[PDB]
Amino acid sequence: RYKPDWESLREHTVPKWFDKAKFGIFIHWGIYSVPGWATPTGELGKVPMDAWFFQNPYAEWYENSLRIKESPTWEYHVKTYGENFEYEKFADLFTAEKWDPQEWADLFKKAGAKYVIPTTKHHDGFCLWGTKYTDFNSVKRGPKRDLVGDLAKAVREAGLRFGVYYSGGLDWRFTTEPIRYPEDLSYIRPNTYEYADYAYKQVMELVDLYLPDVLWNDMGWPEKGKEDLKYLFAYYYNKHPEGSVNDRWGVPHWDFKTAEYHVNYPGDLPGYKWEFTRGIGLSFGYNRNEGPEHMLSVEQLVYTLVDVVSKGGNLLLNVGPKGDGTIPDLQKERLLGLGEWLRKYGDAIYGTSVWERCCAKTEDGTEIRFTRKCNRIFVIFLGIPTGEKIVIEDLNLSAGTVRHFLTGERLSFKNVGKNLEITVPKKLLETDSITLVLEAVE
Amino acid sequence: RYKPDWESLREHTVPKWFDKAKFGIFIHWGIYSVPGWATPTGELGKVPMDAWFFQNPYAEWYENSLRIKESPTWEYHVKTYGENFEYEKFADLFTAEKWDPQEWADLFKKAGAKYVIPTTKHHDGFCLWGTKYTDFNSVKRGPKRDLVGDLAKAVREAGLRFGVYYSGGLDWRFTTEPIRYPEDLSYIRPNTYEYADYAYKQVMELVDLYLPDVLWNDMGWPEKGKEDLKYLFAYYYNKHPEGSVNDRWGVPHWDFKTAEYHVNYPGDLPGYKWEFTRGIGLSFGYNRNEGPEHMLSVEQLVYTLVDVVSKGGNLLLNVGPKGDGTIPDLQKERLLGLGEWLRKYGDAIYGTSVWERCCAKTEDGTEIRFTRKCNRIFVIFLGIPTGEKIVIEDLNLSAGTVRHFLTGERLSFKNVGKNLEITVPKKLLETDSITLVLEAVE
Amino acid sequence: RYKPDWESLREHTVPKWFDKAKFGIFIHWGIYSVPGWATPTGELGKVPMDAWFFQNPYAEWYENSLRIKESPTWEYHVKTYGENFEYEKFADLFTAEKWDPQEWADLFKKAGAKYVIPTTKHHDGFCLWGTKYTDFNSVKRGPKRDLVGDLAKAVREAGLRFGVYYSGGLDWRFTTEPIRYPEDLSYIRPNTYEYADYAYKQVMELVDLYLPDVLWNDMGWPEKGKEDLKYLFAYYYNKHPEGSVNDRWGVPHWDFKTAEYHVNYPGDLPGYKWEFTRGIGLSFGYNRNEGPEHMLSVEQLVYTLVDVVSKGGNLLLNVGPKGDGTIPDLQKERLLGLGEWLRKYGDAIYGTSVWERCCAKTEDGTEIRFTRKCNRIFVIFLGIPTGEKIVIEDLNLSAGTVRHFLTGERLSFKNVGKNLEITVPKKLLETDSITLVLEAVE
Amino acid sequence: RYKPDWESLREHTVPKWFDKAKFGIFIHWGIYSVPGWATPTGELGKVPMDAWFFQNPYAEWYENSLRIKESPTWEYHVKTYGENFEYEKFADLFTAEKWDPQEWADLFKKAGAKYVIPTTKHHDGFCLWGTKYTDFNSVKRGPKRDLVGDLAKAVREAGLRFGVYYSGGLDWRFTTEPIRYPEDLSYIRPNTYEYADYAYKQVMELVDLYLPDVLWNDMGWPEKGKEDLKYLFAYYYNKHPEGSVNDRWGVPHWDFKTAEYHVNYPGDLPGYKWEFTRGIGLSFGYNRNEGPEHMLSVEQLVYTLVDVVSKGGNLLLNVGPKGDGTIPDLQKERLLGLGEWLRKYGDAIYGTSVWERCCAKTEDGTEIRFTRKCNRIFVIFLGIPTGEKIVIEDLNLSAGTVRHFLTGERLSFKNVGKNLEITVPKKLLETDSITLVLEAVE
Ligand SMILES: CC(=O)NC[C@H]1N[C@@H](C)[C@@H](O)[C@@H](O)[C@@H]1O
Ligand SMILES: CC(=O)NC[C@H]1N[C@@H](C)[C@@H](O)[C@@H](O)[C@@H]1O
Ligand SMILES: CC(=O)NC[C@H]1N[C@@H](C)[C@@H](O)[C@@H](O)[C@@H]1O
Ligand SMILES: CC(=O)NC[C@H]1N[C@@H](C)[C@@H](O)[C@@H](O)[C@@H]1O
Repeated sequence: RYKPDWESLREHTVPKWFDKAKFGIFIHWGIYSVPGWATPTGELGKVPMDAWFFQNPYAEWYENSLRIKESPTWEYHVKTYGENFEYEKFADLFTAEKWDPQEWADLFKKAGAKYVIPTTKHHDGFCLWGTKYTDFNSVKRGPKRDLVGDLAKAVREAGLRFGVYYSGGLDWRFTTEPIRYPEDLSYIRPNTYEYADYAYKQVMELVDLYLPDVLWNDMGWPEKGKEDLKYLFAYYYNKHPEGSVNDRWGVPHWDFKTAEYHVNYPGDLPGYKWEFTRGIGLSFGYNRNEGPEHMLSVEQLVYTLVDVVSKGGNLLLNVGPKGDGTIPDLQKERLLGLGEWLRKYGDAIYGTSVWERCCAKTEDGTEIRFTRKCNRIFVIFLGIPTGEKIVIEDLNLSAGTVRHFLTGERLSFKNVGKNLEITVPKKLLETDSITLVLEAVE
Repeated sequence: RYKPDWESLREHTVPKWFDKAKFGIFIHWGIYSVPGWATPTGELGKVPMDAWFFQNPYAEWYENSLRIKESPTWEYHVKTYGENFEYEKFADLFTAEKWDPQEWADLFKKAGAKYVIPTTKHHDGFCLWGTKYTDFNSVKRGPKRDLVGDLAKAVREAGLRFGVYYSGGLDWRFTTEPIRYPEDLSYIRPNTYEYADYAYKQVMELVDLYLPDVLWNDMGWPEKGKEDLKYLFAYYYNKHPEGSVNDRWGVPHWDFKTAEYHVNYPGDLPGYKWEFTRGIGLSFGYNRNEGPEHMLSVEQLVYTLVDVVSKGGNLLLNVGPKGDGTIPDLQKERLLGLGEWLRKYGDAIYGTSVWERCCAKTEDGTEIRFTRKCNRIFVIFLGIPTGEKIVIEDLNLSAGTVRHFLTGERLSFKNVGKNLEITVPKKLLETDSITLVLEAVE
Repeated sequence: RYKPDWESLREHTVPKWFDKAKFGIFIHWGIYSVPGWATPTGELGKVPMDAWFFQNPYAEWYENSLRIKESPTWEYHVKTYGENFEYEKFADLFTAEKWDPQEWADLFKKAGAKYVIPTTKHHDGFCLWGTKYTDFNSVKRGPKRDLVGDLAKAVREAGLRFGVYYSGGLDWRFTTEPIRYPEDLSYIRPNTYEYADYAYKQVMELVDLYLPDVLWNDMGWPEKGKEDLKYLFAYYYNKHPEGSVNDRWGVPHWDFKTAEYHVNYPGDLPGYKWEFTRGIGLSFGYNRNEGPEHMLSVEQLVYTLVDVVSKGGNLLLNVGPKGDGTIPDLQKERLLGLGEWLRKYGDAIYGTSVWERCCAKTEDGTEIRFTRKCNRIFVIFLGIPTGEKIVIEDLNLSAGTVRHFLTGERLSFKNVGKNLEITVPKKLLETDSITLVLEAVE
Repeated sequence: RYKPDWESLREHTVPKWFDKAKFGIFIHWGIYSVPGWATPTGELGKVPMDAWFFQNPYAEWYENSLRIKESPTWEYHVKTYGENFEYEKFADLFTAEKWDPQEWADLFKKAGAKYVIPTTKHHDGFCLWGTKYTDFNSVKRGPKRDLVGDLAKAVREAGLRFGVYYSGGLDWRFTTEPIRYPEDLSYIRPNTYEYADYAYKQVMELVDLYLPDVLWNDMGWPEKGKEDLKYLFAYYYNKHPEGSVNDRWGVPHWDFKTAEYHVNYPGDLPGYKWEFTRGIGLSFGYNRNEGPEHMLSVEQLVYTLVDVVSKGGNLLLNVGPKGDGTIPDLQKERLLGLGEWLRKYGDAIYGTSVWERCCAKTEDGTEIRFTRKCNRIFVIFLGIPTGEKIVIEDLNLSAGTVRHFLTGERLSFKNVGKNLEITVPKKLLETDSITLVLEAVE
């Protein structure tokens, strides 16, 4: 038994399955999916924060944007729906008419994901399960259905892990003024004891109804309720020792840390487990305004995954479904490309560990990443080099044998001074898909 | 006026009437009284705590037991009521069809009790008064009646003090998981600010409606509400200076401490006022599974009372009535035996004080207890010795006169070394009921 | 054992010996006894606090008054000792050349006192024992003798209980500014962590070196050190269960409360143990400026002790010795006359308890006080009535036998309406000393 | 950098080197080594705590036992050294005249230890380095040498990791009363702000002077100083990321947990890093009263290390040197036999990981332990089976090749039901030392 106290909770570390899975699908789906609109400004971390909330690229932030009169969202909303059309009205238009949880789960498995995490309640406070603490939920309005539970049954039947996302730090059903600048976040929150109970009661409810594999909180936890987390974490781990929690609660305990777009992204091995998340585009919620120019290409997806895993992280790729429950083609296609790549190269990803260094580069500038499986070291090039002569800067090996990963063909190499030289027969080079991958054995 | 602060509340000590009363009746009555069932495993303090909650002898813990699938209670419940029969359904079958508060009060007075304390809300959260904070109460469900108030009017008319018991530390209407081990108690509680208000509002309600003589809390008080107790105690004492509170709140203040079965039972004079409680059997709530083999015999009751009073305590004997409001015969009979004994010997009990030592024994092993009334010392044998020659080990007296209590007959004695010898004419010995009692005067 | 927490410390209550002792001697002696000077302005509680610190009648406040320039003390010091004579210089004049502790203990025993409490350190911070935590003490300076130790031995030898007074709240060795108004006390204090450790250590030292029967703190305890008291009190009681503690610490626990001159004086029975304290004159420290007109007369002292005792308290009468270790004649005379009355009527004071009411008055206004001893009720007249017929207003008796206390002579009485009438033969009235004492027996 | 807050410090986890090291030497050496005496009553966890401090088998508790008069230690001290010989006087006898640190480091390296942790200050408060915060240290008294420093250099020279033990929780230089029951520990502690600064400063000093690989605190950290730990740990890790900290601080952070004799010993895999600690006999300090009957045999030591290691821990074996700086022969002999077994089987211990289960047993009860190295699984018998046919209960294998570890000889096996059967030729069995070791490869 874990006791409700931080020294005791410390005993729980990130479970094996989370560390070994290296890819998960995040799903931001909610009534905001109906208007599905946002100005695709840029990535978090590179857009100046004095403009960010005013031209918010995160479509799930639609209601906050709508509350800022004279903001692209406002003008858009009025022109499209009218002024006499409140944001909550979207809960009624959120009908998930074409939703099929099993087709969703099939897709995530084909994409190579090993876990899934849907938003059970986002900042707008709309709940996707039949909670007994609010009527603003999917059983009573719109879909007339328990979205979280139905998706959980499907995910689990497809053999994948199931976690839940909850916006504990923000709930627009409890505030009126929108966030215009980062500083507003320090005082524009529910703030009441009522809200702290509520968040607690709702996460306890999700633990009792679905016993999620991951508790993914966002935006910190209500100051008044932080001490509650000792009990909730103890309660959770005693029912599910293989469960886990992220680092956005703002308390002493967490099993893995998180980075979002440019924010808190590590340039090298961090020394603790973490997970990277971002959308396929610039939004988490569906944005009908995004074109492929705003999205990662399958190749960049592969590169992102590789960089992440070589640094000890997991990638939590987000998909943003439509109000009718379908996944936009641009996203579905990218997911499949990635799934294809993972089918060929997955053995140098899943179940791997970090090596001594995560990164390297060739004399010509192609970047490289490493992953380990005992005595096996995988060398992953972010691209496929043209010349059969490959020079890796600042690297030597006491291996003795280096194979071309996909064919298994023994290759010739030698440490030439501070570098390492390997010859890769263009026949092999041409067999690789987005990344040249070699396996070295020490 | 007492101010709402511990240094000030300290000014209030256990009132005279509580110290002088030495016997009270506890009443655990609730919807759990309907199924009235528990495996009579043994006494608290002697049953291993890794099995205790799984074969709980406390029938009022029926709902907790029911929540542990595959527990005797579960198997029993399913076989008798069925799976589709929730615990709350018992509030509707709790009809107190044959209840007569005055007959209850008559009985407690005949038994020699000077105060009474019914459970107003037990761990299952069902309330026995028409509280305005919950519908799960006896006015709205089952008895369709204010049980607490009606019993209070009857007790008070019979001339006895009236207190109330409240389960502040536990409320199963606010949790889902049952207690399986002692450690669970540290995190499986309401935990919310809502619950802390609720407990406060409900005890304030009982103070305003019935101004009880004793506030008997159980299982500690919600951490979030501890500071509230400064105000509630001040409020209470300023309306009733002769009121009192027990020690199960977990705050700096209390008027008297408590011991339950083997738990915290003193082996000698403690040095502060306390009260002992236990059932006539092994349960507090009615257990149709208990036979006389599980209950104290009138003689053991008398002994328990005597040991307790000689150590400065009060005995709070519990009776567990049936769903129809009647008191099982096995319990009624024991109560009357005790009442009979108190009629003869009461003057060496009520209004007494502890002496220099509480205990002694005869050369043959019969145990003895002392009580005082100024210059009068009562000597109470836990049994009636056969020989007319009685030898008390490790005791001397500078009295000069020793009388046989019931007849008042001057007896012959002398301090023989480290012992004391008294001759008790078998005519007298044979006049005593369960205890030989002598009175010495210094 | 007692634990270091308020809930557990609550268990300790005022010891029997303190309760039964009814009189103790307070001794304020220190380097302030050398100048031994103050403006005897009036009693505490009757002098407006806007003038108090400027015309302070407490001679032990000399250093504080000295720091307020243009203060009678200031003018007096400069003409007597000079501007360049620092207060601290008095430790070198404090020689106690004529001190004889056994003579003191003897006088206190003859005076009827059952315990003694000397100032071990007063507000000026000079310590009367060889503490290891400051050189400003009596073993290193002045007397070069452990006054506390020598006195503790002598009091004990005389068979008297010994306690210690400590100034936890003020220590002028840690401040520079004087106290000019009550408000100043809110911020002119040591304030440091260092001082809170210092006071804890010094009291621990007194407990270790002398295991006092009473820990009598004054002026509150440093806020930073308040939590330490749980630890200090548990330590103390664990070494000396029959030890006791007063109420001037500013924390939840205490064994008895205190009243000083008019400050906090009960008009009636309080409901808890307390003690009244005052000088024989208007100061605690020796004041050469006080004459008989500033002191209580033997008669007023007896009256005082009776009033207090009848209200459930102990009288802690103060003596203020000279710098040489002698006790001024005026003080001695009053102690001896009080001891003489206590030799006659001790039995109606020592070991008594409060009755139903503390007070009454005769038809022509002679005040009456009551005390108890089981069934014996003492009736103390604050003075001796001249007529033989005596009418006590608002008092009835259900005794049957009223005696004259000194002779035992049975007297004639009858309840006449809401009063009680009694005949006391002048030959008896003529035998009493300052109080007519009757003894009723119900 | 790590920040001074628990959320950030969580990032630091037990370093790789500690995890891989599997054995370390603890050294309890101090002025208590001079009397070097204790009643070897039994193992911690098996001696009732009502007698423990009165018959303490931990010789380094000598000062505490000495303060309990009429204690075997007390009687022994008075007949040997005399009533007037204060404990502190041992610092003058503590001369370490025959000490040779390189000889110690050498013995620890031969014994198979990969790290060393000496007592820098034990409960008696005497410091084995020239601290600037107390004169009661080894540079000023006794040896007049920096023992910690000299030992740190020697251990490092021998290629071993060096950590420090510090008694944060107890320091008998700040108390006067002994510990007689566990409960006493709740209040007999330094308690001051001064001591909390002292302990922080002393540990900061150890970090500054020696940058230890392990900070091993004992007995909790002063409550007043707990917040300081955030600052101290951030400081430490920022200077030495590969440094580590144990779990005896009473705060949220720690890198590895600890078990002592029976206290906190896991019956199975724990799920976190931990370390078992014990003396070779029943004491940590040298005890002249212990003979071979109180010590572990080489065989039991090997068994111990294997059990621990298979459960994921490190064994921290204690040595207790004499006052002269020599290590008793009995101790030395056991260290050398253990080093001899480690020279043979080191490869199945060092740098291993836990397997699926830690344990198993043969059909006739020989206990079995498992450890791992990638695909290689070590099978360690706690003893050498006499027959050649060996039956492991409840174990199946999916390897295909099991070898004899010392020879490499491939052996014959088959899964027979819920068991595994194997033939080990006696010529092989005859080559093993205390343990039969098999190596399976799946
Ligand atoms: C860095 C941060 O606090 N982000 C909050 C952000 N998290 C994303 C995964 C989305 O759910 C956004 O809606 C949310 O504001
Ligand atoms: C020792 C303790 O905390 N007991 C709680 C216990 N008190 C009894 C008098 C009954 O009311 C039980 O139902 C309750 O759990
Ligand atoms: C009411 C109060 O706080 N009095 C403090 C007062 N106590 C007396 C016994 C003397 O020691 C004075 O010097 C002290 O200031
Ligand atoms: C379980 C515990 O708190 N043990 C304290 C104990 N630790 C040992 C390694 C020795 O240093 C003992 O002296 C110390 O009291």
